[PDB]
Amino acid sequence: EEIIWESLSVDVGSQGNPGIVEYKGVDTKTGEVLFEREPIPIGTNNMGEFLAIVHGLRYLKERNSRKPIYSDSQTAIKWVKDKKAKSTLVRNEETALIWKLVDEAEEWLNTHTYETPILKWQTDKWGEIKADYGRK
RNA sequence: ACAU
DNA sequence: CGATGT
Ligand SMILES: [K+]
Ligand SMILES: [K+]
Ligand SMILES: [K+]
Ligand SMILES: [Mg+2]
Ligand SMILES: [Mg+2]
Repeated sequence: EEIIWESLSVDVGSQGNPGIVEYKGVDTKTGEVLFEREPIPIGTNNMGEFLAIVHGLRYLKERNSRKPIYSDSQTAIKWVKDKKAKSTLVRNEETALIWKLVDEAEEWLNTHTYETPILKWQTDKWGEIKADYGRK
């Protein structure tokens, strides 16, 4: 199994979990940063990994790109497949923003179509995903 | 266990 | 060491 280098790699970064969440997408081949989300003051790792995939899908669809997306998140890959983000994060005023974005990502999934393959980045074999934040 |  | 998830 080899890396499909013609792909978009996404990843979350956090300060705390739950904590400040951000995410970015990069060209798997070159590392060029293609998008970066403004930090969200409270979310979970898995909410951010989910938002990152969905943003990638929208980014690639807007550009008429058939590239696959790599994610290292088993959880978020499944949530996108299911079109349902099964987060445990409490809903209150401080988590309102992340839940709004998660709700809206689900809604996008339920109103749009895509053929984009969503692939597991095999960290054990390949090292850190190219979108990783270098914080671990 | 596995993946973050 | 702790947290998020299947
Ligand atoms: K990191
Ligand atoms: K990882
Ligand atoms: K666990
Ligand atoms: Mg990740
Ligand atoms: Mg990472």
